[PDB]
Amino acid sequence: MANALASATCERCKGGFAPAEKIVNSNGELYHEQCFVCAQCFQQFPEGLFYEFEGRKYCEHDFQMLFAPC
Amino acid sequence: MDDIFTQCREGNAVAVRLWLDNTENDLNQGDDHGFSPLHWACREGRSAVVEMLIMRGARINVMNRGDDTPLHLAASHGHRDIVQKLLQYKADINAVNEHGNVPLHYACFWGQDQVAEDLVANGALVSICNKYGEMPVDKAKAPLRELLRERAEKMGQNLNRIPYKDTFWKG
Ligand SMILES: [Zn+2]
Ligand SMILES: [Zn+2]
Repeated sequence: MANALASATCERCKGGFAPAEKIVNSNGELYHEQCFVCAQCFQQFPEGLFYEFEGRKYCEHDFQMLFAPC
Repeated sequence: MDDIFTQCREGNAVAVRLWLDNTENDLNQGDDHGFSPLHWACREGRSAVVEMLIMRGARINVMNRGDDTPLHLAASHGHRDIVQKLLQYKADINAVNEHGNVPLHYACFWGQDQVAEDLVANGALVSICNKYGEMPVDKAKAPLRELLRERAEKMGQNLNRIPYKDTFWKG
């Protein structure tokens, strides 16, 4: 019978989610809340809030630190 | 429009060398955050202009103000070539930042098998185990490659005889 009704894939792990399961859209690209990982904190970001800068993604907090004084 | 800084990354590798020839040696100023020209250059990808800089006297064992060694940024860029000559200068892979992130952790975080090999090709050991075991083996066992897993485990891990010499030998 076969099956594999996969569709839509992580924009970072390339996984394939059923996307009302655990897929996260940010801007228009899909990321697993597993792809929601701080490059410093790339442990998954709590409550899922993330901010992307210069090819690396940091919670805003760290992003400002690289992007601005402290 | 960051003047020379913006025009420099315009790919005009000639424009960055142009101001880098400061006959007064001052324009070699980093940024308010302490970002060094080498730092920005490391992620740019113009191996030429940066290569010469490293020869001027800039050391690779430098930590950005946020705490980030060029080794990380280098692999976090994706330029196989720069990595080889950048990681073969001092091999400071055995020198992580403050979180412990090893160049390999980042190398696989993006997807660079080749460079990842040259890293453990020294002894970094791919089975290091970050702070919670967050090592490429897991990030590689997720996609389900199995290709680099066998090559990784075929180095000395899958066929591991029962270790001993530390339980029943004395008391
Ligand atoms: Zn994913
Ligand atoms: Zn963060």
